[PDB]
Amino acid sequence: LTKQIKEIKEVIELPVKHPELFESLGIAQPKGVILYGPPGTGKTLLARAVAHHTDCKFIRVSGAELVQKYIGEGSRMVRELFVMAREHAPSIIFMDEIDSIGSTRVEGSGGGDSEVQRTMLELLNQLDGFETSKNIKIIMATNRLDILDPAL
Amino acid sequence: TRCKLKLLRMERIKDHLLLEEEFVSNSEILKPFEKKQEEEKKQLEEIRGNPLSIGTLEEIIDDDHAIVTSPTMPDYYVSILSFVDKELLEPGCSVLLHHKTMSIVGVLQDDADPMVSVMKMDKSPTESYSDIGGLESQIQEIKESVELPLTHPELYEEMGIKPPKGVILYGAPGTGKTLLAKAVANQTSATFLRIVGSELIQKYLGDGPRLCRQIFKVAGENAPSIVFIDEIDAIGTKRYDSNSGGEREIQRTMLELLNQLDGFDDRGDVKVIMATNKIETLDPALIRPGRIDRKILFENPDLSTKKKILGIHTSKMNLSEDVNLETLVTTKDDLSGADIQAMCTEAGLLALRERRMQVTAEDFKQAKERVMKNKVEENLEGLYL
Amino acid sequence: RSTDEFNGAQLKAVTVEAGMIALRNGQSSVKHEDFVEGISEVQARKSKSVSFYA
Amino acid sequence: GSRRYDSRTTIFSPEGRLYQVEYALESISHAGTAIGIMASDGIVLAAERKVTSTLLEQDTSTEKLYKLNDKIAVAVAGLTADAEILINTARIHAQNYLKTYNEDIPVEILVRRLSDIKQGYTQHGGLRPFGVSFIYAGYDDRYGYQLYTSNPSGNYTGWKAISVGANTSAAQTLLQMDYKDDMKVDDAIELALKTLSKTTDSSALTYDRLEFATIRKGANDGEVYQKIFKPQEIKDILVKTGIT
Amino acid sequence: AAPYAAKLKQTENDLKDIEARIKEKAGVKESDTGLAPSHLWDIMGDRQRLGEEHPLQVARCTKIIKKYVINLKQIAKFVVGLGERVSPTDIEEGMRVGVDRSKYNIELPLPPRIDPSVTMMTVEEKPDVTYSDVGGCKDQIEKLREVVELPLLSPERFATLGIDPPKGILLYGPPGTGKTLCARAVANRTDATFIRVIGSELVQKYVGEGARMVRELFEMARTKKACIIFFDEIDAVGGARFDDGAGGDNEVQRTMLELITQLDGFDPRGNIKVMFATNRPNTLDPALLRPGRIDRKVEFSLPDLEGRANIFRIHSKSMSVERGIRWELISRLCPNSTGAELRSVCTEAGMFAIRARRKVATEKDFLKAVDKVISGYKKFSSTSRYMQYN
Amino acid sequence: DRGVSTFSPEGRLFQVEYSLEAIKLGSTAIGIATKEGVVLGVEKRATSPLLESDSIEKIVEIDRHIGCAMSGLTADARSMIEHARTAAVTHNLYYDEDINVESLTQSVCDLALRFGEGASGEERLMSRPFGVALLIAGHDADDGYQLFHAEPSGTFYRYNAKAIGSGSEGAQAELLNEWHSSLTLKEAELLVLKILKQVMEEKLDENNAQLSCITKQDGFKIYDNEKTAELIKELKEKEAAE
Amino acid sequence: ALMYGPPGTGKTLLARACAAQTNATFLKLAAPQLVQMYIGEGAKLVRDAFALAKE
Amino acid sequence: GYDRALSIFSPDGHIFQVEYALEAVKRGTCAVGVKGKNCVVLGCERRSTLKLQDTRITPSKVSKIDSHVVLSFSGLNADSRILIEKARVEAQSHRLTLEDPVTVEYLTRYVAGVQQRYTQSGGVRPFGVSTLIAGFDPRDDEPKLYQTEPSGIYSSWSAQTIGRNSKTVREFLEKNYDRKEPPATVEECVKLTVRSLLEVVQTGAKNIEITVVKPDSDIVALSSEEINQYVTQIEQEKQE
Amino acid sequence: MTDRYSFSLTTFSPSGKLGQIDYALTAVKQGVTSLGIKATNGVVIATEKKSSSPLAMSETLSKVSLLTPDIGAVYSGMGPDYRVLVDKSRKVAHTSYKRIYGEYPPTKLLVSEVAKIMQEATQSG
Ligand SMILES: Nc1ncnc2c1ncn2[C@@H]1O[C@H](COP(=O)(O)OP(=O)(O)OP(=O)(O)O)[C@@H](O)[C@H]1O
Ligand SMILES: Nc1ncnc2c1ncn2[C@@H]1O[C@H](COP(=O)(O)OP(=O)(O)OP(=O)(O)O)[C@@H](O)[C@H]1O
Ligand SMILES: Nc1ncnc2c1ncn2[C@@H]1O[C@H](COP(=O)(O)OP(=O)(O)OP(=O)(O)O)[C@@H](O)[C@H]1O
Ligand SMILES: Nc1ncnc2c1ncn2[C@@H]1O[C@H](COP(=O)(O)OP(=O)(O)O)[C@@H](O)[C@H]1O
Ligand SMILES: [Mg+2]
Ligand SMILES: [Mg+2]
Ligand SMILES: [Mg+2]
Ligand SMILES: [Mg+2]
Repeated sequence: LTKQIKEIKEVIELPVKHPELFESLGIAQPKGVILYGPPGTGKTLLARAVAHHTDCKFIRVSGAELVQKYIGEGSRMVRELFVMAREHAPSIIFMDEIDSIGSTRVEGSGGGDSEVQRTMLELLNQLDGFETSKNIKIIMATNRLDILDPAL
Repeated sequence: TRCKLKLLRMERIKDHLLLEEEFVSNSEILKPFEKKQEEEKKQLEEIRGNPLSIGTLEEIIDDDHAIVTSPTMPDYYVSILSFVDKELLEPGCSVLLHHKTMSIVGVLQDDADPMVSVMKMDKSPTESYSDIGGLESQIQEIKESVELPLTHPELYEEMGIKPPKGVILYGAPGTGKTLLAKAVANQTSATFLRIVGSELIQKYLGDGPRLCRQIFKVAGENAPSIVFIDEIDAIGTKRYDSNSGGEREIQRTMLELLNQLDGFDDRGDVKVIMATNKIETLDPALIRPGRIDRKILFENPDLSTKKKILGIHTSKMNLSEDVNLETLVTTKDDLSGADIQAMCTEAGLLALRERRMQVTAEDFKQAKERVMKNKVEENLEGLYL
Repeated sequence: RSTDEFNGAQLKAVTVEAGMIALRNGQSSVKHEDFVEGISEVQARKSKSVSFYA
Repeated sequence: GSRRYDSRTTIFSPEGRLYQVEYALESISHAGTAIGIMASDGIVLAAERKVTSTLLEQDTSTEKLYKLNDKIAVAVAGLTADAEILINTARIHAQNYLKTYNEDIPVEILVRRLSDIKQGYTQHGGLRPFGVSFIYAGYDDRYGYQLYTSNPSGNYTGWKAISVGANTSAAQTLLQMDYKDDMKVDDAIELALKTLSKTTDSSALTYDRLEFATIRKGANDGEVYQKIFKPQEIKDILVKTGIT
Repeated sequence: AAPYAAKLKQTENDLKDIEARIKEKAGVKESDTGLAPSHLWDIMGDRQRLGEEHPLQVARCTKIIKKYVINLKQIAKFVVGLGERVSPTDIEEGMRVGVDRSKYNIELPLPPRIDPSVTMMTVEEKPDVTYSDVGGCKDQIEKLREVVELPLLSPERFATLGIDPPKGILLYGPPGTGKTLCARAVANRTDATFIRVIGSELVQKYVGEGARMVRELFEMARTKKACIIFFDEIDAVGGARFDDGAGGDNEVQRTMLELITQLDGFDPRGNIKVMFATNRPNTLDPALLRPGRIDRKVEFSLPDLEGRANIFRIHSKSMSVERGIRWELISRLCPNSTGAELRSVCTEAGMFAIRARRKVATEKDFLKAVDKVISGYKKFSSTSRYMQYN
Repeated sequence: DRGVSTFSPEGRLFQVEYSLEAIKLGSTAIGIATKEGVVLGVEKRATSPLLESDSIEKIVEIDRHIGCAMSGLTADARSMIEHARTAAVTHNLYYDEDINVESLTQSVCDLALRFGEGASGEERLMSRPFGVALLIAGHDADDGYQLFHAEPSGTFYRYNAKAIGSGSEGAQAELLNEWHSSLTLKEAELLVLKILKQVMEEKLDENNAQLSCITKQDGFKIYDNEKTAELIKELKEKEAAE
Repeated sequence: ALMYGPPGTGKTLLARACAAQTNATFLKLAAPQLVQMYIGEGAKLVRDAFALAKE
Repeated sequence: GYDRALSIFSPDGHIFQVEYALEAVKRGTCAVGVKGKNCVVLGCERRSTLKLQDTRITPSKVSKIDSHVVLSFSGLNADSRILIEKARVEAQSHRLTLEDPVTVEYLTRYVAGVQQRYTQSGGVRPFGVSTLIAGFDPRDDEPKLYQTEPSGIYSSWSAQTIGRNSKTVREFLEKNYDRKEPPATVEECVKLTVRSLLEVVQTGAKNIEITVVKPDSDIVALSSEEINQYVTQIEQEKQE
Repeated sequence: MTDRYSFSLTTFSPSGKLGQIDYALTAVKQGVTSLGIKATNGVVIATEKKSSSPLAMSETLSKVSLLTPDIGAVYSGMGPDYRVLVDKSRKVAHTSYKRIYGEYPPTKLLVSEVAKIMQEATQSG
């Protein structure tokens, strides 16, 4: 899949290694980049390959509380995930919001998985000098980007 | 260029000299200190020794006793003795006990928390007012109630009456509400707390009410303060099951939001700033004017305001004589300011794909076609109903 | 007679409510005119709204 | 009681939109693609089936092309069952005008009345809107060749080209480049296969996934001819533009 | 450009190099409370600190056996005995006592229950809202003075009649009239202990967690004489009697039933006056609004057109105003307006005096100001719906 | 959704409570009935200086001795004016005689009752509403000048004077002081304007006010816009003597 | 024996007066106490309100 | 069969569906009306701009009802077809029974009549259409302009605008059309109606359609050339 | 008595397609199998017979029927909706081709008559 490999090496690796290229042009640094498509196409396996050359810590976040033990839930964890990923920059936070858990939660609220990604997004867009120097990328993934809450 | 470097060298001749002078006078120049500082440090240290066992104060008795509870568990009825002030003793506080006979040898303990980390902000935004310029008079109502009674105590004593309180930001999206707030907290340089309204709903039940009573005790302490509740609309839909949301969780958040901002509590200075895009779901006990004074109404700007708005974003980009800045504005017919900002991020994304490093008249008229296709592909009306 | 569908807790709420009316005047004895007038002060009634069509 | 069970198709949203109607505009874009092209010298009406199986008797079927009367043919996009109702109701209305004026129905009229029917389902009576859109291709003395399209809302507009069904945006930009106002009938044929051979979701464009029909004024003595081509003449012009 | 690029690389290295060396040195540099009198305390406190006066491992009695049985809070049970000279009346059931650190023996009994501490931070210390602050001279403000203030200041007059004095009072109405503005006023003037509760503070996930709280708060108010227990915002934990059959209304209805069985009580309440500030009497429970516990109930009204002409005297006399502002004139122009909105015309004429550059707020800045706040804060009815009945 | 059918367990048809709000939203309408000439005056509430003042109609002729002023949505009223016009003329074919004023109110009130479910073939040609009031004013031999107040309830009372609309509360309290039994036509006409001035949003002018009476000889007659401008001018002289 | 009905009928008031007057040992219990937040402390409170009562 | 009540009263004294009606109008196209002293002018902007889209056979948004009445409509365009239909019907049944063409007053009531009467029956949603009605009274010279609501209310106006961005052009008209002095001639009025549209159309002459009705059944449309000419004129003057 | 399903029971999904049409096929997929092969000079149609017991003799029930003497028909899916559908078909074939052209309908035309029934069983409430 040769057309996909270049598209993400352009907008993820290049405003980190060479902030001079994107600063002359004027383009405000990329925020969210949505990875979509049918399951099994390698949505996650592509960001894994980008996290190895750039030397990102690939932190797959998921809604899993097995790893969390310090706060014990990720509903209110925002600052702590940033402060571990800012120490250990560069980083790719691979936010897989599921949003295919049926129409009980996904159509009743916009799911519980997007709730955690919208709190993330508003605080990481401005926090310290990291807002046009983010070393913690906001990589989102979903089944179809249409299914996500409209305000995302 | 030179302006910046003269001042930066001026503060690195201050920092260097002060550190050498202040290190030498703690390790060589001792005369107002000397004997009297060597006796006081020697008396307090010998008298309490070490290790010192940290405890937590459940309650005081005024005859100089306390009931402290170790965090391990075994309770103790300790004595208040020597080298202690009772001004800081009070519930919740951290005291030092002597590990044999536990007497409160003093209080100096305050141990930061990861629950007071998420609330408090470290930020200092890299934009200040007049990068929001346009909708000019909408930041000149938030400056009359946030900035102005701190800066001039004179004018609000001269007219008398109580000063304003708060504001609500609501209106069309793409009207800048989020950066408007990020600008009134950078100007004043008051202690800016910041919480999204979606963290107030958690899977845990009745944990809502404990979290926002916490938020306001931190805020009262650091006062004067500005609290951003960004997106208090979000409390209207976000829910994980029907009892972690529903009437139950939504009433718990109201009740809480009602006590913090006006109650018997007799709150100190918390200014509140809310970002929102739902006015017709809020408590009718807040848009009661006289909690919240002037509310701010925002709409899509008009064609001459959008000339001031496109001039802030286009100095960033490379500049040419070819560029037709005035004709992107004209054609747009009351279109928001979040699109104007999605068009100049799209001009350098087409520019990089070519590997041509000039932004000219051609790159901006191409980037407007991509911005008008996503919002127009999502308009599936086609033949107008 | 002058009460009906008063439960015993409203009626303790009538005899006390009468002897306030006696403390407002200043009287030291609560007469039979105040127990009648305390009945209208505690009925679990203040009428929802004067009728507009009934 | 029964009000709970009531869908309220009829009601307006807080957008003021008919949410029901928007859904219906969907069910068209699932169905196979049909393209309208106006030329000065004829009208090429061209649509590629949605069906595809290897057991389809292509010779026997029409399903995308119906004649209304001898001057007016429609191409169908949506559910075929729904369509079939409308298409008979059209045919009767055409004839009703012929008995009363001995003068074939002008193309504007016929379209306007179909459009009125559709609208009525979404005014009142809690019916579900038809899932259908037509391309109208028709000829009279008044205006010449005329093209129209009507959508399930009951609102019609004229055109110099248009596409309905899947990949509507894709089709529309290919035509924007290529159509010049002067084309003959034979060049118009060649632009129709060209626009259908890119958009097709199936890999090959085959003579048995296509339906082609013409309306030409090159029939002498000042008369118009329709003709729906056989599946064996569409095969001969598939090799003509080199698709095989 | 190039001459200045070599100066942007120094600005980056240099601002952080400085920054680390300065914060470690500064430290708290050995600042510990005590100061100048604690040196005379060092003579007294060194002979007592070595005594075993402390520690006394705090325990708690589980059974007086006519000797005494304590249960440590570590779980390990011991039989102890009298101290140096303690009376046998001190040792009571469920009381904490301190026992000798080594061989366990009661030295000094200690007051009861270590659950009070979430109930001592709810008590406020004389509010500053005074008693003339409240609008009008209504007869409704004197009813607050006839249920709470008057029978505790003089129990001589309610002893001659013979009546049980009314102990309850409910404050209810539309917002903006001050239900909490007159319950602060009465806490300043009566000089009786005021105990504010938030009724939505009780809720937790662990059921009957608000049962513990409600018990201990009720005892803490029983001990002090003359108190007032002001429950605000009891629409949560004070809902209708219902039974969904499927939800989690089962946690909610626990805290209400425990609120019911103490109010009436086995052992009646002992000089406790009851205030309820509710938004609505409409969802409130049928066992709380049933009249022996409410006694006399005064709904605080929307001020009339004379009640706003009165109120308008509190806010316009404190501003600097030219002489001759008839308080009737601005009260007419205004439609039917609370007193929380009639306070905001002063504040909007005060912010318009600053714009116009005036040292005086006049009768011109109040006529404009009315027009702006009546339009503005009238439009859009919050939700503009509500209902949820049928 | 509430039914039209359902009861509120207080005993009330939710819909009637909501109708009686719609009156109050609409524009002010005063009526003062005296023993010498009923005066009806309403506030037009011209919403832009572009819109022509006199196209707007809220004083409406039912016949040539029953005039009528309406408050609320003027649309709802279009149906109920027409029904009232027919019925009064029907009676004049059928008994060659003026319809009683009281009787006409009843027939309006009857149509008002209608808003029903529309069960079987039964004709209830409305399903909803009639959120408007009338000040039905008239003169007949049986009782002198009368004035009647219709509701959307299907409920009407006679009234010596009644205000309705936005400023109804204020106008009501001035009416209980000022109303009397000795008023003349000329004093009542000036008094209506004075109570209408207080609750008018805008300054009292004839480009947002319309006056009318019904007097025994004339019948119905709406006043000239020239006459009204003169009665405005005379109010301020008497007031500026004081 | 159970006592139920409308409020105000002195249910709680009578029961107390007649259970202390007849010198039958009257234990005071309120059901909201048997609800607990510990796991298995409510089952230990019922058996202990019973064990006292058998003696 | 279907008669389920859709005029559920709002407890706040409104009707949910009649608000929504007003909303759907705002979505759709714009159209402006101005009355001189001897002409009326109906201009409307056309989003029928789209290369390869006819305008000969596509129907314009200004419709002919009668010889001397003309209608323009904003809001749902499927719906417009009805109110045309009914009004045409009317126009003939008036000649038939009373003689004489429709008074412009009358036809206004009658269109207004139809829209009210869809809020009464349960089986039907309100028409989300507002209209401009214009014409000249039989054998007279009296300009008239009327506009109706999907409430059913109606009023004459000196000039009005309905559809999208009506606030811009109303605010423009307050300053630039005096209420005591109409534009004198037919060309001076037309120059004034163009100038009003060219605020929200963002130039172009191909977009906008301008029809004028004068007294004595003069229904005429201005063709592309004329439009361009006027636009250009306004260009030189404005520039200068 | 009073029908109060006057409104339609079928409506479009907020994702597009009618919900009940889609369901109705899944019910056809459960059914008995049957097949059809068109040959040059005849057609063959054939189905199996699924009973409850060997007590149920399935000879009496016919799953293959005649519409007209020349057009037969076979089905899968709901047994009872076949019983009536064939009746409706025979009856309206006769009232639209037996009176008005004598002869039994051509085979295309009869298919289309059946198709009108179906569409319409979805339009009416
Ligand atoms: N009136 C304006 N003046 C100057 N800049 C503006 C204006 N409006 C929008 N912008 C720019 O657009 C950017 C995107 O805006 P932001 O994300 O803060 O908008 P928003 O209205 O807060 O969006 P939302 O509707 O999602 O709450 C801003 O950060 C700001 O620079
Ligand atoms: N009667 C009054 N007289 C003077 N001022 C009043 C009165 N009522 C309210 N206010 C003013 O309005 C402010 C806010 O009102 P308050 O918060 O007491 O409303 P509330 O009655 O407690 O409503 P809720 O509890 O439902 O939100 C007060 O601090 C006071 O300045
Ligand atoms: N039958 C009665 N005779 C005399 N007094 C009564 C009677 N019923 C109630 N009362 C008075 O009402 C008071 C309150 O009654 P109490 O609260 O004990 O009754 P209850 O049925 O338990 O009501 P609830 O528990 O719902 O509050 C009693 O203390 C008593 O003074
Ligand atoms: N492009 C690919 N190259 C090699 N393996 C792939 C590719 N795409 C998917 N896979 C394989 O398919 C499986 C699914 O990959 P994953 O990235 O986890 O899926 P999803 O999109 O559902 O998150 C893996 O075992 C992976 O190795
Ligand atoms: Mg994955
Ligand atoms: Mg924002
Ligand atoms: Mg309060
Ligand atoms: Mg009891």
